[PDB]
Amino acid sequence: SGRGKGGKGL
Amino acid sequence: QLTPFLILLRKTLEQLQEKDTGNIFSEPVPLSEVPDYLDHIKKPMDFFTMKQNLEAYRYLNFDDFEEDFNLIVSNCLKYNAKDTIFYRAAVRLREQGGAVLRQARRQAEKM
Amino acid sequence: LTPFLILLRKTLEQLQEKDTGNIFSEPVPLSEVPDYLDHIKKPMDFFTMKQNLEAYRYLNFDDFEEDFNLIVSNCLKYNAKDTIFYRAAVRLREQGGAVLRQARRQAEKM
Repeated sequence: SGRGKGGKGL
Repeated sequence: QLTPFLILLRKTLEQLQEKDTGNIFSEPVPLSEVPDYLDHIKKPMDFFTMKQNLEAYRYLNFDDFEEDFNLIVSNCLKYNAKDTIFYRAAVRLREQGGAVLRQARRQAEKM
Repeated sequence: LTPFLILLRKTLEQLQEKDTGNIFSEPVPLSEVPDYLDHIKKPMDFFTMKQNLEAYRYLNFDDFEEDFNLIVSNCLKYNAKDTIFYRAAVRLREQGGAVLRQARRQAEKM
């Protein structure tokens, strides 16, 4: 996986 | 009626929250914005719901109060990926909360 | 404007309807996800599919299906399992694979 998009849900 | 035990749980609830600067756990995870949350988490919990419960006389012993705190942490570890702000915060909260709960239970069981 | 192009248009809108959160509506935002292209060789999303469609680049159904499958596989690859994105792609695999099955039957008559 990459770093990720973060956040919680949308 | 307002008891010494309720007063102690109020204080304890506030101590658990001082450890949470981002107010990550202050209110329910917002289901509008997190529409998959209930597909993975059976019983959501957060500090405001705990305060509602406390003030409505639903924590008449220490175990039931600790159970809901522990749910805040375990739900967060379960829902979120490890490499996240939220999962890291729940690991830290486990650590810091475990200690606050240890001393509060000692006080409670003398009542 | 062929029966085939008309069919792919309809099919694409049906696939989009499966994505209620519009997670796959547009390219993953590279300004928010700066390492996306270090992992994903061929990004895809429904708006790019619409551009391809309207520019006559879907000669056949296999090429269209290949791009849909990329939307899903890219998302499973990039994201951790326990994310809204990954979970949504797993649901889209199922619900979108079914849309494609019915559309393919129609395409193969043309």
